[PDB]
Amino acid sequence: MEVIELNKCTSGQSFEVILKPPSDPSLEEIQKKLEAAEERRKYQEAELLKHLAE
Amino acid sequence: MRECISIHVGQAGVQIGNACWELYCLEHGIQPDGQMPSDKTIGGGDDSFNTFFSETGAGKHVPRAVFVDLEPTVIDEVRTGTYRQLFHPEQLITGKEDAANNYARGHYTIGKEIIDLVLDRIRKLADQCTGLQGFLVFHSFGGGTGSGFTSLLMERLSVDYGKKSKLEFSIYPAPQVSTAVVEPYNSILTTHTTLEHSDCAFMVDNEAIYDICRRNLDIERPTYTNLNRLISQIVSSITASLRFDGALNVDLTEFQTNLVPYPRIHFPLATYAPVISAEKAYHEQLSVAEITNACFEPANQMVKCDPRHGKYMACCLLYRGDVVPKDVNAAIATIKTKRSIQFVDWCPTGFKVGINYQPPTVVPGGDLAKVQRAVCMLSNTTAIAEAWARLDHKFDLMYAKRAFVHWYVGEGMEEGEFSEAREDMAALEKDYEEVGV
Amino acid sequence: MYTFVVRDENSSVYAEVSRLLLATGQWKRLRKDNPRFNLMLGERNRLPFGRLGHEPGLVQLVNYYRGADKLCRKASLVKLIKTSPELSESCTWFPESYVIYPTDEREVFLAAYNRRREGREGNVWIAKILISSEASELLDFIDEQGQVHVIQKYLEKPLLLEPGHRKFDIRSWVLVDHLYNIYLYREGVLRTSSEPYNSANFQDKTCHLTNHCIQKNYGRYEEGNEMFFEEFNQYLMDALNTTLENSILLQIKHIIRSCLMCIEPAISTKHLHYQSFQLFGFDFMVDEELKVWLIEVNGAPACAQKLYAELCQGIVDVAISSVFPLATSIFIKLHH
Amino acid sequence: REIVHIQAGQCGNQIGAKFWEVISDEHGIDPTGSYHGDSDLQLERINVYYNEATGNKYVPRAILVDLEPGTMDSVRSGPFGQIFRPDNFVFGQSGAGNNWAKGHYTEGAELVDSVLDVVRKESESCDCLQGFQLTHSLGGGTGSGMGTLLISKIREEYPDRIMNTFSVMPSPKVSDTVVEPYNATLSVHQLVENTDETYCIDNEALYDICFRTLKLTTPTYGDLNHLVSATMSGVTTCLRFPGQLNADLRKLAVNMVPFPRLHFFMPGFAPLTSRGSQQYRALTVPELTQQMFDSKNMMAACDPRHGRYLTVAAIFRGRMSMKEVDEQMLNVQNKNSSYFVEWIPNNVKTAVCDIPPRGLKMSATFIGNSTAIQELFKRISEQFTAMFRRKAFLHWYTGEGMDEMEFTEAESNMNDLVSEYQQYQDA
Ligand SMILES: Nc1nc2c(ncn2[C@@H]2O[C@H](COP(=O)(O)OP(=O)(O)OP(=O)(O)O)[C@@H](O)[C@H]2O)c(=O)[nH]1
Ligand SMILES: Nc1ncnc2c1ncn2[C@@H]1O[C@H](COP(=O)(O)OP(=O)(O)CP(=O)(O)O)[C@@H](O)[C@H]1O
Ligand SMILES: Nc1nc2c(ncn2[C@@H]2O[C@H](COP(=O)(O)OP(=O)(O)O)[C@@H](O)[C@H]2O)c(=O)[nH]1
Ligand SMILES: [Ca+2]
Ligand SMILES: [Mg+2]
Ligand SMILES: [Mg+2]
Ligand SMILES: [Mg+2]
Repeated sequence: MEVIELNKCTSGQSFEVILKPPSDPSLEEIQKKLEAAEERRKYQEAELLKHLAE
Repeated sequence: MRECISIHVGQAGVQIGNACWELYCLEHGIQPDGQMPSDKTIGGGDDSFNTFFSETGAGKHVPRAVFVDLEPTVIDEVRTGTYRQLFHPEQLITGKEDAANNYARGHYTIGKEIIDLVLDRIRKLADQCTGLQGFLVFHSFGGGTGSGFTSLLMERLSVDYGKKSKLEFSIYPAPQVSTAVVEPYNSILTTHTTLEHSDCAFMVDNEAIYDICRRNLDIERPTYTNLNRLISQIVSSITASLRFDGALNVDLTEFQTNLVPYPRIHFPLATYAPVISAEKAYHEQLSVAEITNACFEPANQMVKCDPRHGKYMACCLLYRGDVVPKDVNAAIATIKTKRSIQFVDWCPTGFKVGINYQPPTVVPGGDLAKVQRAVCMLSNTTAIAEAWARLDHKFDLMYAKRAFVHWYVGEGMEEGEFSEAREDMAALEKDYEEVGV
Repeated sequence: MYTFVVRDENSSVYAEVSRLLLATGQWKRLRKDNPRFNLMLGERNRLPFGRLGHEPGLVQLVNYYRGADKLCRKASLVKLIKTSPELSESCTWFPESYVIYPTDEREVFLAAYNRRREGREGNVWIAKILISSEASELLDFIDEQGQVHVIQKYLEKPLLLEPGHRKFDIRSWVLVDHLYNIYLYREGVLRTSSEPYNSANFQDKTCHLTNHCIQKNYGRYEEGNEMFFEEFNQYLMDALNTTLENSILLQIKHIIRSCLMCIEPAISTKHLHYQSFQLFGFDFMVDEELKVWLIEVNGAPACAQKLYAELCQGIVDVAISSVFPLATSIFIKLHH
Repeated sequence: REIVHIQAGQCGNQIGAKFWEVISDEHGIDPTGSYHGDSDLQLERINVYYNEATGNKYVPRAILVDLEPGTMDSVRSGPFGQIFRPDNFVFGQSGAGNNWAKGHYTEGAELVDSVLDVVRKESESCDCLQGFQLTHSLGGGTGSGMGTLLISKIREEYPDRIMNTFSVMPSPKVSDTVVEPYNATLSVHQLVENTDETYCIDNEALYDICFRTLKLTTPTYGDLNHLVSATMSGVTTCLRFPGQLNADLRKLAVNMVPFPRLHFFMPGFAPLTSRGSQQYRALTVPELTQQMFDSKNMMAACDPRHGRYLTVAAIFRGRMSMKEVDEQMLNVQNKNSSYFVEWIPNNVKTAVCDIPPRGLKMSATFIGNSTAIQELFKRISEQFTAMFRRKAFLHWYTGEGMDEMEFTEAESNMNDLVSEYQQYQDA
């Protein structure tokens, strides 16, 4: 019913119609998580090469 | 004027990006070589289209966009594509081997090797900006790169651009064109890690796009090209307010303001109409009332769900073509008495409307017919949570047996991150329910 | 070969349906967590409607309408009728009722309650259980149990069956298929009282409440305190010179259709990716002037032992086999 | 993404040569190494298996291995014998006498370093090596013993690469010696630990198919290898031609292997055909789908109804209705959903390739990870135990330095593998 904030221009127009009223981690922490995960990969690869060495 | 940078990650992101930037060019009258005859401010300017294009002294208009994929196959087709001259090399970043449908491999292993390079290539674009608003990120949920590398990028952007807004365009996994069984894992994982770093995210379920193409375009077995040309039309409707003169959604911050009252619940549902086949010999053009009414048909939504059994927090109507406010208000009044539209008590029951007189552009040779008026509705309804429910159920079935988990643990990810991600999703589903019932 | 799943074991109605389906040799039952089903006989609580209709290559159907609980919950039925224009707020076939919360429209109820007092009208009401003529006798009871109840005007002048001078209520079974056709089962049942109706003392609730549960003078006049339509019709003809159709059933058909058409746009699965049907149990009440009143709607009704075979077979024919065809009718179509 | 191919022993080289023969024809490569095809689809991913040489000549990235020169001399004089890089012929003179120990510990240990020098030379030419595929039998000495030795040493030097194998299982119906169950059990132990993907090619199944279905009264190894080469072509189609699904060895592994040890696949194929016997009638898509799933078409003598599918990869080849394919693929799953584990949603994936194989207008190749595969290992274990309980024929092995304990461990690990497969069949 109530049309408001009507704005017009050559390209078009915009408006709002109401029907009814109402009723971060740091750079440090990121690299640490990425490098910690890289070590877990290194440990796993080492255990394998150890196993293969046996 | 404030600039926007578009980031395209993984196959899905890149190929959707190509569809969109192709469409953008046709809408602004930019040619494949980057020349824009209508632009009379040679070598620069601060027009509304400059939000997405920078300019060179030679009069070339280049996308403020970076393409990134951990495998060269897809971006190589950009480098040699019809719009090869549009972009320049440092915008197109490729690795050697991909993430193999593995989030952990995309985030931790291979992601660590290329994150610094990508940020540097992004920083170069940001340096050419007088007022950077933020970023539009295109990616899949299911891919290893789209999921894994994206979340890492979004984390760093929040550090390197803390004040800037970040919007997502995300492809939700659909078995009909899926390429991996573990895509539910990747989806939950990338959502959990990206959630606090995203201000607004537009989800597109490939299932919905697939069936629209089959049902309305009479394409028996849609290709990615079919899906993407349809998606770009939606994306174009959403971003048109950033690239054209107007007073609705003029910057990124306004997307959050108008569509996202609660930060975590930042996944608006998109509904688009009309989708008409080009090969359709005889077509009766649809009215403002008919296309507006179609916005409340589930068969036209980007995510199949039932908004009748949820609550609205916000609702925007974005028209393109022959449309005036009078016909819209008449349409809304009629629809309101016929359909079930419940807003949350702490929100006004209303609609923000935007009209652009330019009717939607269609790619020559495409599947879409030209129309005299089209509309895209952006509604923040709790009903979209049905998609989180489907996804988490599949996640629970596989994780109960720890199936495929060893692929992730073998890349340096802890098993605990699976359950941390899943509990974050459990909280998200509960949020939607508190608000919605 | 169609497939289905069972997620409500306590359902006597659909226990019989799953039986019949298997006995066709064209339906195969799967495990409860198998997603590759055609038909879902779902649970009563938190039925995952959101996971339906997302299986490529499968037409899916469920035996419940999402959103139909607004009709089948007492607090909701009152709110629905009062707020819906199609049922106004001056709806003539629903007893005056109010939504009351433990410590809402309590003040509004008193603006009705005391209105009767000063106006010298009947003042017996019912809490949903406590039949009383004093308000605070009721308001004290609802706050004592725990959660929300409904206060409703008690029909002090019910139709009374002779022999016995007894009270009764009518149960009608209604099936709504996927096309939102409204089918009324031709066989209904009168769940009667056996101890004569006592107008003065309300607290002994054996003659006031006609639930098949409570009264088990049982089996005196009727086998099971259940009078079917052929007998009730014959009684109406002999004792009142009218029929069941004219005096009662027209009102029943009218009330059923009005209720379900009010909520059609909110629950219809016409253009949905999955489909719904559902069996309802409408409970009606007849006063001495042969005026039918709606009491409630049951979303998960049980049937009567005689009628299980016929009704359950009926469900397969028009609700299931209509969607999934295989290699005179017992329903009345309430047209619209 | 280059793949390095290795073929070891008599069987390994005989199917390996047949494999290069078949796919060379599909990629339009003649025995000279010259391309003579009419479609560009043929060359788009030909780098996966072929190295590019002078005069635009294509040379297989293949390494031929044996402890005797007999079979490899037959390869070099065979049809496509000249296409292979002569330096990649690495052979001893002593043979392995169908003895795992000789291949793994003595005779083969003497030769293995020479082989790894060639592997290394090939690997450094690769822009991005994705991994290795080995062809061999498990019933002999070289392919079984030295092949698994090679695998172990390749994993040591390339621990982040995918190891894939085509492993021919022994069968009494097609048997060279009594000690094949010994050789096979020792090999399976190695494979469980050191490969990501193993195609179980059962000589029992290959025999039965030839006899029961193809009506070949007395099948030869040549007949058996018709089926193997047809299967090998199909399971590598997604790697050799452009596509989005299972295009590299790692993505296949991630989609097919929910648990690291359970990576032994049942290959299937349709239509089944004998050599020379010309087929005139092209199968409909429903027919291809039904047959490729039937036990009679499985290359591993296991009843898939005795187990459950963890994962499935299917590849249809030829000109056909991709809509009909998806319909039929969905029908199989929806009609027999019990034989697919419910705790891996959407575990069946399908690819389609326009190029059919030679002689057929269309075909379907099946790759199943079923728990029913345990029947294969149980069968080997029973034959193993029958002899081992009496320590029969063990002197052939103790004579090369092996101890009885090593047999006991191998036996125990294969029985563990069996029980693991059984664990998920009742989940
Ligand atoms: N709509 C649409 N979806 C796509 C497209 N390409 C891939 N997808 C979807 O994305 C998911 C797979 O993610 P991809 O983007 O292909 O993989 P990626 O991002 O490259 O990650 P990796 O390949 O594992 O390194 C699947 O669900 C696909 O259906 C596309 O062009 N359009
Ligand atoms: N307003 C009213 N006036 C007179 N009698 C009433 C009444 N409301 C209910 N009754 C009587 O009380 C009984 C209570 O049944 P209600 O349907 O209210 O609860 P229920 O849901 O536990 C029984 P069912 O589900 O089997 O119908 C009715 O069958 C009817 O006989
Ligand atoms: N399918 C097939 N199997 C073979 C062939 N040659 C040998 N075998 C099988 O492999 C086992 C013998 O191993 P073999 O390859 O001859 O031993 P190796 O030369 O020392 O590696 C037995 O189980 C045979 O049935 C062949 O050409 N084709
Ligand atoms: Ca300019
Ligand atoms: Mg990719
Ligand atoms: Mg009840
Ligand atoms: Mg031999």
